[PDB]
Amino acid sequence: GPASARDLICAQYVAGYKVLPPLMDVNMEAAYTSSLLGSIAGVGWTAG
Amino acid sequence: DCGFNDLSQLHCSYESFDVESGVYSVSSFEAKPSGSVVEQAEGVECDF
Repeated sequence: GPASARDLICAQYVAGYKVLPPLMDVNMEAAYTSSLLGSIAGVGWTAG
Repeated sequence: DCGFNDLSQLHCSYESFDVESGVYSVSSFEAKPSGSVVEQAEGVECDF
C-alpha cells in the first residue's frame, strides 16, 4: 500500500511520472569523500 | 509508425529518423483493464 499517507512514490506510478536515479551511486560517492579525507593532511603542506 | 515499438515512439517524438546518442523517457506503458465491474444494491423479491 502507500508507504506514508499521500506517499509521493506510490503517487508517481499512478500519475505515470518517474523519478530517475542519480548519476553516481552512494558507495562511489562515499569512496570519493574517503579519498579526499586521506589526502587532506598531505595536500596542504606545499604550494601545487 | 510510433505505435509498433518504443524506438518508433522516440523517433516520432523527436521528429527525426536519426537521433543523437542519449537516454530519453517516452510515454509509459499503460495497464489495460481485463474486465468491467458494476456494483448496485439489489433488494426485494416478488411474492408468489
